[PDB]
Amino acid sequence: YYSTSVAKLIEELSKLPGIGPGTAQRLAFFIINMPLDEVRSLSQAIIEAKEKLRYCKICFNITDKEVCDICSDENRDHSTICVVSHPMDVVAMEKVKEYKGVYHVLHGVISPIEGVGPEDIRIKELLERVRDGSVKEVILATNPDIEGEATAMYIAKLLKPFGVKVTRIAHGIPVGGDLEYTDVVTLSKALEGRREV
Amino acid sequence: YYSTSVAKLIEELSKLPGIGPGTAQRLAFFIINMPLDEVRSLSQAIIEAKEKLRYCKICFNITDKEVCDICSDENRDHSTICVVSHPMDVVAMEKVKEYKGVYHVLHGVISPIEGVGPEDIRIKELLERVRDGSVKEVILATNPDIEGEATAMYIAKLLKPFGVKVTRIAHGIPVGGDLEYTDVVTLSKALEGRREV
Ligand SMILES: [Zn+2]
Ligand SMILES: [Zn+2]
Repeated sequence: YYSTSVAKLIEELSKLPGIGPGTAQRLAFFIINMPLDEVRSLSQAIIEAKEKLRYCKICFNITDKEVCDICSDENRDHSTICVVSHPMDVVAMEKVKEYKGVYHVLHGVISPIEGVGPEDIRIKELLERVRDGSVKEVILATNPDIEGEATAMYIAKLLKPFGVKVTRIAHGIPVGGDLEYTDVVTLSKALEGRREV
Repeated sequence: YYSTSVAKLIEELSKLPGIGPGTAQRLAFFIINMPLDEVRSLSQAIIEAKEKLRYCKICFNITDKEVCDICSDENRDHSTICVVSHPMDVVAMEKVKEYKGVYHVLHGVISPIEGVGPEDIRIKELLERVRDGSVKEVILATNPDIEGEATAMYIAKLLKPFGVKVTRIAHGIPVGGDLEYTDVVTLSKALEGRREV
């Protein structure tokens, strides 16, 4: 079949997302052909990322320290909080280079097979950050999904009673998109949200 | 090479957009194999569409009559005009099923190799429709292009001095899009345009 070990690697690698049995092989071999120092590194890396991983006690983003890097920054507005459902969403948001607020990851909002060793949702703490802080606005940056919606709504409900300006990220036509082509839904929301001048 | 006629058809067909030399052949043969009545139809069709074509004297959309079907409808708000740069944009807009205004195609806004037998731009008439009508709003439904912009702007300028509410179609994240994935620009506009609650 396959050298019992090489067999093994293929299995591990295949368990990965988007990594199919074919591309699995190609990689097993590259790896195996790689230089033992290079190989070690790929290996330390994979394991140390798992144990070291931790979740900011302030915003619940992924990070390696007790409190995340954004949070403990100082050069950033801790009075605008950008709400988000999944930690990658921050890395998306964060390549914007023109946002200066902090964030809040609601976790178990996306709870597919969640609670993986104890992954639970964080709405309560979002409130207490607002209920007990001095927050100006709360930007909901969640999916135009029918799932991204209803979060945006719900949460706008829990926050409305406070003094905060709750706002949602804009839905419509992507920069460099063509309405000639766009989805009707899309372009249908694109209508609903037309803004003066 | 190719039966001189079959040769010919391939040439004509290839002149078409997105129709490449290979797919050209496949079609030539299907066609040629098609039933002479079916073939005639494809043929009448192609030519009659060209001559019959005409441009609504009211909104400058493509149509076969002297004035377009929307325009002469009655069941539609002729006081909301949806501005657009290219007649397909209307067919996009029009599958929305929740717009009840009329439109205006600015033509030579998209003037690539325009003036094809006399295709010229229609901004002036957009004004006179407003300057001499009773129009409530003017929805600019143009591309998040850097080209779609500047139209939206310019035209909002020409109309501002009137009483009209000028509004632009919304830019951001497509319905069923994922900001985890979206373009930075996109998602960067998606920020700029955040709307309360
Ligand atoms: Zn943090
Ligand atoms: Zn018309």
